[PDB]
Amino acid sequence: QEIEGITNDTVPKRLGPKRANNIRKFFGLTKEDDVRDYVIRREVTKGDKSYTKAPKIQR
RNA sequence: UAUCUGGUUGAUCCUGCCAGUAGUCAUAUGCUUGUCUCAAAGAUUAAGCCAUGCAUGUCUAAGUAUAAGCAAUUUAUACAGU
Ligand SMILES: [Mg+2]
Ligand SMILES: [Mg+2]
Ligand SMILES: [Mg+2]
Ligand SMILES: [Mg+2]
Ligand SMILES: [Mg+2]
Ligand SMILES: [Mg+2]
Repeated sequence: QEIEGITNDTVPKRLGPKRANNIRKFFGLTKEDDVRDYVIRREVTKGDKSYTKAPKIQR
């Protein structure tokens, strides 16, 4: 028996990987593939203006 | 910038203290008090107690920002502005 929303509904991860190695771990890409391509960008709205926030991929 | 006088007796000269005397960046306290300038101030009694508040935090082009923070527009879909 699934309890209301604890097992039924899911809350996603707040953050994505910050380190390049960590990023690689998240997908499984190997050295050649590079970063940039698979970064979790957040898109925030003030009210009318919609803008973007992206992680600084250290290392 | 080294100063003495009153008090022992009927008077005397002393020895002596006592009293005055002058000061204190030494306290208190009493009246009093308009003015500038400079300003000590719970040491002394109990290093006794303590309500409340404050008395140490710090960021630069240059350690760490996906603030679901602000910004917002004529460097971005890697970051690059506070
Ligand atoms: Mg770096
Ligand atoms: Mg005699
Ligand atoms: Mg006489
Ligand atoms: Mg005297
Ligand atoms: Mg005047
Ligand atoms: Mg005391």
